[PDB]
Parts: sequence; C-alpha cells; structure tokens
Amino acid sequence: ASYHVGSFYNDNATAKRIVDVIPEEMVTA
Amino acid sequence: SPKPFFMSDASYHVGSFYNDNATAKRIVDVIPEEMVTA
Amino acid sequence: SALRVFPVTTELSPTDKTFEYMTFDKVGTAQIIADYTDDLPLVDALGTSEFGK
Amino acid sequence: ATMGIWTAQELHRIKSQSYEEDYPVG
Amino acid sequence: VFRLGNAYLISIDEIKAGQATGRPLSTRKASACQLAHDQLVNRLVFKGSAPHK
Amino acid sequence: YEKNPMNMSIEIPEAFNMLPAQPKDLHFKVPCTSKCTGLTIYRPMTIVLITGV
Amino acid sequence: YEKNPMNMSIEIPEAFNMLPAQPKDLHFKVPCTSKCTGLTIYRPMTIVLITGV
Amino acid sequence: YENLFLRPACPGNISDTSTYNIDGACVAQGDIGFGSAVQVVGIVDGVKVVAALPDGGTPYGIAFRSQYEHLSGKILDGEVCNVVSHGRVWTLTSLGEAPSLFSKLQFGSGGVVTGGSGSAGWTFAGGFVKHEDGYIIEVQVKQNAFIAPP
Amino acid sequence: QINASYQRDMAIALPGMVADTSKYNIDGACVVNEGDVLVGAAVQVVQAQAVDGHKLVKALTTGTTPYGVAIRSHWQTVNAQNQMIYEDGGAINVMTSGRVWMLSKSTEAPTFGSAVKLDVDGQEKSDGTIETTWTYAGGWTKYKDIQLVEVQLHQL
Amino acid sequence: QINASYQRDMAIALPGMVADTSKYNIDGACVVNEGDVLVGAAVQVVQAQAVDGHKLVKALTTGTTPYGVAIRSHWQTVNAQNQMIYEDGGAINVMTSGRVWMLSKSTEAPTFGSAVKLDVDGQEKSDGTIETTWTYAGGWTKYKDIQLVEVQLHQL
Amino acid sequence: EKRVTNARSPRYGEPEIYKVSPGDNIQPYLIHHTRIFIADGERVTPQMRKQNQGWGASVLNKSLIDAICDYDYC
Repeated sequence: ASYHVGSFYNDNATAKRIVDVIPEEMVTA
Repeated sequence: SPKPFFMSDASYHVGSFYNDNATAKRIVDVIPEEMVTA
Repeated sequence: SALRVFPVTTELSPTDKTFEYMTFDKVGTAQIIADYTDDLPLVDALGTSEFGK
Repeated sequence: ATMGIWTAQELHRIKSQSYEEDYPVG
Repeated sequence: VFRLGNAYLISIDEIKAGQATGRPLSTRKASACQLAHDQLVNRLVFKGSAPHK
Repeated sequence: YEKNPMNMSIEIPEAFNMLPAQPKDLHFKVPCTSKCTGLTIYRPMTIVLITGV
Repeated sequence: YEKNPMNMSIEIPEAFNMLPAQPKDLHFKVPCTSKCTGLTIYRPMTIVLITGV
Repeated sequence: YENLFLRPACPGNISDTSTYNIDGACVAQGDIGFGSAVQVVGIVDGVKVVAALPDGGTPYGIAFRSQYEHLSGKILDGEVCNVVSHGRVWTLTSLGEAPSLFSKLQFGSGGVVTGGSGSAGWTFAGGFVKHEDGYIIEVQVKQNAFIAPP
Repeated sequence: QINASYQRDMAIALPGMVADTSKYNIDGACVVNEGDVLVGAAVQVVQAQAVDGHKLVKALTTGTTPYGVAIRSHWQTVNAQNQMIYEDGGAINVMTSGRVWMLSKSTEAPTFGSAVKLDVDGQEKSDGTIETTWTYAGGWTKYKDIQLVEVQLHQL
Repeated sequence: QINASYQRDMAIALPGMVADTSKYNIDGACVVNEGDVLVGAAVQVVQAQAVDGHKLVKALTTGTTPYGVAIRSHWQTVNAQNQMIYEDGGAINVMTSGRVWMLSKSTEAPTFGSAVKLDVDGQEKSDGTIETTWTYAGGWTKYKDIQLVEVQLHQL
Repeated sequence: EKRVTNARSPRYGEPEIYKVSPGDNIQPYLIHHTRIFIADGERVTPQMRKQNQGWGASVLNKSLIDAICDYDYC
C-alpha cells in the first residue's frame, strides 16, 4: 500500500517531519 | 455533495474549520504573529 | 441659412468617397433565485453600422 | 439588425507585397 | 485560417501508480497530443479535406 | 518545384499549447489546441507534378 | 410623503459582485449575484396616494 | 474513472453525484413536502410556479432538501423552492415491496410513488430502504421524459 | 421648472442565444456543407466521416430529421443580410442539449412541456409538419419585429 | 546518395476507449463470479443492493436487457489470447452514457442515427436479435485484426 | 495573465503580469511582476506543485484534521 512514497510524504505529517527537519535546519545553521 | 453556488470554494471547508474551532486558530496564528512582532 | 442653422465639420479627407459610423446595444435580464440553483440567465451584445456618400 | 461587434475588416490581413505581370521587350 | 484541438483524460490512481522505468503516463499522453497535431498538419498539407474547402 | 517563400508558404500563427487541468469526481481532463492555415500557392506556374511513375 | 428613514426604507444587505470565472473546455462562465429586500413601511399614515389623476 | 456515492439517505435529498440539474428559480403555491413530485402551473417573468401533483398532471421534478431555504421542515407558500429535474433522488412511496430493476414508475396523488408498471417516464434505480413505518425509493429523473399532453 | 427621471428596460432574448446555464452540450466538430445556415434555426446531418470524424451539416429540409440548433458567437459567425450566419465550409457550433432561444413563425404563446413541431425551413410553427422530441421551456418574448421562443433540447 | 525520410500514421482507437469528452457517465460495480467480461462489450445486471444501489454485473446473455459497456481503466488483466479482460472477482467501470468505441463483428459500416443491435455474446451485429436504445455515432475503424464501432449510449 | 519564456533572460517560466480580481464591484486589473510579492506556505512534491499552479499546501492536512476531529468524539 502507498508504494509511491510521495503520496505518503504529502499525506502523513509525521513522515514530513522526519524527512524535512534535518536538511533545512542544516542549511539554516 | 451539492453546495450553494456563491460559496462553493475550498474556503467552505478549511475556512469553516479555521473560523469555528479554536485549536486550529492557535495552530495557524501562534507562529506568524509572534514571528513578526519579534 | 442651411450652413448656419446646422453644424459644419471638417473630419473628412478630400479624396474619400464614403464614411461609416457604428452603434451598439445590449440585452439581458435578472431573476430571483434560491441557494442551490443552476439556471442563471445570460446576457449578450449587439452592433450595427451605416454609410454615406 | 442583430449583427456582431466586430466587422470583417477588423479581422482582415493585407499582405504587403504585390505581383506584377512581366513582359520582356525582345 | 483554421484551429485544431484534442484532449486526454487521466485518473489520480494512475497518476499515483509508479512503474519500474520509463517516462510517466502523463508525459507519454502529453507527447501523443503533439504527435497527433503534427501528423494532422502534415495530412492537411499533403491530402487536403473536401468538406473544409 | 522552386523552394521560395514568395512562391508558396505555410503559416502557423499559434503554436501548440496546453490548458490547465479541469478536475472531475476523481479524474482530470487536459485539452490542447493550436492553429494552422494549410498550403497556399501564390504562383501555381512554378510547380510541376509528374504522375504515373 | 415625508422623507425620513424612520418611516420607510429599502435594504441592500449584499451589494453587486462577480464570482471567479469557472473554466470549461475552451470557454468560461462568470456568475453574478446580489441581495435586496424591497420597500418596507414602518409607519404608515405618513403617505398619501392621490389616484385617478 | 468512477462516480462517488453520497452519504445520508434521507428523503428529499440526492443519492449520487452523477449528472444532475437543480432548477432553483421557482415559487410554491400551497405547501410541499420534501421528496414529492411537483408540477408547473404557470410562468411569470421567467419564474415557474409549482404545486403538489394532482390527479391528471404531468410531474416535472422532485422537491429538494435544503437547510437554509426551508427552516420549518417543509416548503411553504410563497417561498423560493429547489426542484431536481435530472438525477437520482430519494422519494417517498406507498409501495410495500421493491419493483423490478429499471421498470417504469407511476405517481399517485400528492406526488408519491405507487406504481411500477408505467408506459414511459422515470425509472427505478435500485434503492429501497425504510422510513418511519413507510418506505423510501430511489428514482432516476430525466429531463424530457414526461411530455405535457396537447 | 421641475426635474424628471425616466425608466427604460432592456430586451430579454436575441436569436441564437443560450437561455441559461443548465446542463448543456455543444458540438463544435461539425462543418457546414451546401449553402449557409441561419443562427437560430435547426440543422440536419447528411453524413459522418468514418475515419476523419467531422460531421457534415446543412439547413433543414422537408422529410429530414433535425439534429441541433446553431448558436450565437461573435467570432465564428459572418455578417450578411443584416444578421449573423454561418458560411459554407466553416466550423459551426451546434447545440445538442440545453435551453436555447429559437426563431418562431407563430402568433400565440405555446403550452409549457408540450412537443415542438418545426416548419420545413427549421423555424418554429404551431402547426408545422416536422415533429421532434424537444419541448417548450416557457419563455416567450419578442424582439423588434422578431418573435422568439425558448426551447429545451436533448440528445437525438 | 539520396537522403530519405519516412512517414507513418497512428491508430485511431483501442477497444473500449472513450471516444470524446461529451457529457459521459461512468459508474463502478462488482463482477459476478460466473464468467469474464471483455472490455468493450455490453454487460447485464443481476442484483442491485437495496441499501445504496451497488450492482453486480456479468456478461450479456440472450433474453436480457443490457446496462452499459465495459471501458478501459486501471484494474484490468490479460487473458490467454492476450485479450484484455475484467477478472471474475474485482471492480469494474461501466459507462452508461456518452460516446464509446465498442467491439463489432459485422462487415459493413453502419448508418448514422440508427439503433444498435447486439448479439448473445454482447458484441455489435447488423442483424442481431437483441434490441437496444443505444445509437450509432458514425465512427468505424479497424485495429490490428480487430473491428471497432462508435456508439452513443443513453442512460437507462 | 502574461507569461515569459524568453531564453535570454533567466526570468523565463514565471508569470510576468497578473490578473487581480478582488471584487467589490470594481474592475479586476493588471499588475506587473516587479511590484508585487507572492507568499507561499509549505513545500510539496513538484508533481503536486504543477497541479497546484505553483502554490503550496495548507498546513492543516487531513492527518492533523482528523486527529483533531476524533478528540471531540472522545
């Protein structure tokens, strides 16, 4: 189910957090 | 489902949730307003 | 007294033979409706011209 | 009279090149 | 002067569905329309159309 | 024939373009349009067709 | 009659406005709406109508 | 490429999101109940005047449920009214058992479904549930199906 | 020496105008053949191309079957005899479903919901010879010396 | 040496494909366990649920009234002869109104506006014994070893 | 309204002029790009970005929405 991970990313905010907390803070440092 | 023609946009659902509920109000407004007043 | 009881203009080149002017008109109506309606009326436009020598 | 609002002239194109017949003198 | 046109449908299920390798279905269906337009232009040039004069 | 823009030409006033998707219940629809004119011959005495070859 | 907003009134709760255009295949639809009530007379006997003139 | 279903099965509302049409420029003479057939008695200034179905009339549409236009519970005289002219809709009925699928319905007095053996008109769509010691059926209304007799 | 104010009303319809925004359907993949078509009159289909797909339409004639009604357009129509027409060999906008304002030749208002009978020229008549399945939708007005009627059309 | 440039045309349609975008109506249903249904062939309804109206459909058989035509969609499998099919257990998309390309096994192109007659297996036949309300639309094409015809479908 | 795709200027692919239609029975009008600024929300996948006309998504996604919703039932 939901083999296309893009739908999972734009659907569940949790996966959103895991994927976007690190790089964006990284660059803003 | 059928909707009134004058109010038949996305604002009919997200707008209603923002307007009525208060936790959504907070989740939307706590960051930008303090953000800018800083 | 024909040239003085009526206006005289000079918006015409000496080599022209004819001229033309245009008119416009419109139609439409409005109706009393409820909230869940799908039969709003419509409007339109018009146009007409004429000539001279 | 129930015409439109645009005449045929306003949607007309005139190519800016003309063709003349030829006649060699001899 | 004449005008040409076509269209294509697509469903969210097929949009979300992924494949092993190759261009997406949306891109292929978009290329199909361009190919159809070009081929219709070539056919108009090389064969004509009686009803349209 | 003699390939010369003054003898014959093809006009493409509008290029291929795509319109925004128009959503329905669970699927979309995308139309595409363009314009053309066909082949016009200004001097038909500069083209020769050998048939029956 | 006496012109006084405490005797008679007309209400316009919602003024004229145009909704955003809804697109179709190659054309658009623009709906318009407004609100009105009509004439209301709070205090009668302040208006005299002379008929049969 | 499919059509979604609609959630609440109450009388007077639409049952699907297929192609439908709602004629909202109308006024009522007398009182009308949600989920009943109506007929057109006259036209004034582009407005259709509708009444509940009598004997001998040709039905035109079915009254439609709205929670702003009708605050009482039914449609009152001199009120603007919503009428469904094309689509699937839940109707009041006096029948006891479901008729054959895709048969032709027949309307008794007051705009209730009582027959399933008509010659031409609206057709049964396959829905049959129970309301208030009475039943509700699902009808498929089409625009030019019933033609006014000369 | 007292002021005055006057009132005037716009007309309601015009030959070939769509009545309202109900469920409608317009075919634009047709081509006019063998003559010209008047805006606000029924048309008939001669033949349909098997491969190309363009339909061939022309004016209504006795013994034929109506298909649709040409509608108004300020860009596709051609001005002639002081009105808008569709010339030969040009794309046409046929209406296959919805409410449309058609020309009429009758003298009395029609009955709502009754069947429409056309004349041999594609113009409405109370006692015409060509019978259809379209209906009268109630509208009945009159432009300057032009009589129009509002007709509901469905697919053939 | 002489340079060369070649040319080749595409096919017009595929079996069961929607012809154009003129006011279609597609609904979902469930296939009955008995028998497969070919995409682009008519189907029949055997039982409709009373709570909502969900329908169970199977292939057409003699002495039955058709419901719609199976179309190409996301859920569809391949048979032994590489024919595209709908499985016994699964969802099916059925078109009840609009223009669609549907399988034919006759030999001559049909005429516009006439009724469509089907066979027992649910395919077009010029002299079939099944009477239907659907109409011919004029499109007549030939995929590789496959015949197709364009049909206007009216809601039942 | 107006889109530029000129190769010379790197400013290709973005609208040059805008329709603005506020309403209040006044005519919608045109604004040049250089005067206005557009503000977007949260980033989304580019295939969604194109169908959303270069516009982000609301922070109230349905996971958060129904997480809020079932609380009242609780």
